[PDB]
Amino acid sequence: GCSDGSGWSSENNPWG
Amino acid sequence: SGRPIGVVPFQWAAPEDIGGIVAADLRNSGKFNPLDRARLPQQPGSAQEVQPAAWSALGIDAVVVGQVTPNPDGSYNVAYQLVDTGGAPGTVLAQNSYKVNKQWLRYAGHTASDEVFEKLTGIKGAFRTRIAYVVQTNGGQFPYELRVSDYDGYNQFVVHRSPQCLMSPAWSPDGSKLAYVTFESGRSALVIQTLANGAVRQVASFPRHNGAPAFSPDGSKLAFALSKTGSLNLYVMDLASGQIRQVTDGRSNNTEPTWFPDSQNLAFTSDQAGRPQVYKVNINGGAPQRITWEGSQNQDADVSSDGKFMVMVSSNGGQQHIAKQDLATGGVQVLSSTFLDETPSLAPNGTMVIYSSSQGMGSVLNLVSTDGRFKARLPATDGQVKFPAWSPYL
Ligand SMILES: [Ca+2]
Repeated sequence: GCSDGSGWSSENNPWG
Repeated sequence: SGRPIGVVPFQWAAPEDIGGIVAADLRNSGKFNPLDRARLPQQPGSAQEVQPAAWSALGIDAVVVGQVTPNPDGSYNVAYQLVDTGGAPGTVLAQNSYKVNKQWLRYAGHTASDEVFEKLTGIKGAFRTRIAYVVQTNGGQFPYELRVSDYDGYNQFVVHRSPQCLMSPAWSPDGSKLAYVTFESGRSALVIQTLANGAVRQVASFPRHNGAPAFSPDGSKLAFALSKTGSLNLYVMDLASGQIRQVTDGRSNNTEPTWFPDSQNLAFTSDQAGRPQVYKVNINGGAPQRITWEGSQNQDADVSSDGKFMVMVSSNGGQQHIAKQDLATGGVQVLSSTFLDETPSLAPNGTMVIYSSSQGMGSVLNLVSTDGRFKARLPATDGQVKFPAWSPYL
């Protein structure tokens, strides 16, 4: 899934 | 609570309930409590018909009345008068009249609200502003839409559809462009789309993550996050030259930049201290300072346009909610009480916050006044809605 890799931000796997 | 005010149905079925839009706008601000329509002492259609004593008996010192009339060419004239029922009874404090086509009727209402609001509070109105957001629909081919609507959820339109994930839109200060994250190339890229014609400028597609854009208030720069180095760090592009500087350099993850009013400092989220917290850094002299010390976690901030406060997602003892922090005191007030509260964005006058929650199982955005007094769900979309971003003044 699209993700910033942060483990915590709003762009961390936002769409499951 | 909020200031009681009378908002009367406008004199005309009428094509739109203008008085109802005005009441809803004023209530959404937190600053007003328009009298329940069923409890109005009268329905004057004009300033002359207002009986001040009957409104002052109920603790109301101002009343909005108006008129909607049809023009022979099918347009409408919308007029409002704001009548004093306090110290200068029967006096007209403000008024206006203007001609609109049927599709600009909500806009006619929002104008009235903006002017009544500013007259009575001295704060510029934000009822004609817009929000941007991303909807994941149940359509197969282009499930992701970047959309725009009025701040209250009406008059939605599509800015871009994509077969792949979109994230994190951000408005230019002039309101003409949206920056955003797209995965349409098969990996992340940052782009700026001009709303009027749909033209797309490619901003960045470095290895790994390109995300979380924000335009400086002065219009000269775009801040964002890259993970090409191994972890997320902040960068800024001079929009005129296309030149990019690195702002944070460290092994930690640093993302979600938001601008201070001076167009030289960012707040941002960092995991440098363990759990996420908000930091401030100069885009030139680089050395981040931690600014959130309440709770156990704080993240995803939006600084107000006057620099006096920010909103963010704050955790204290298990509960994550939208909170507001005074930037010159450290004082924190919790605003929202819904579940899975995320991604807040402030109206341009600092009086309302739009954010995402579990209301409608993802399908609803929510509003909260920054005084904490008023809360509502926006009209449901046909999908999961995320990443709202409140426009500048338009
Ligand atoms: Ca944000």
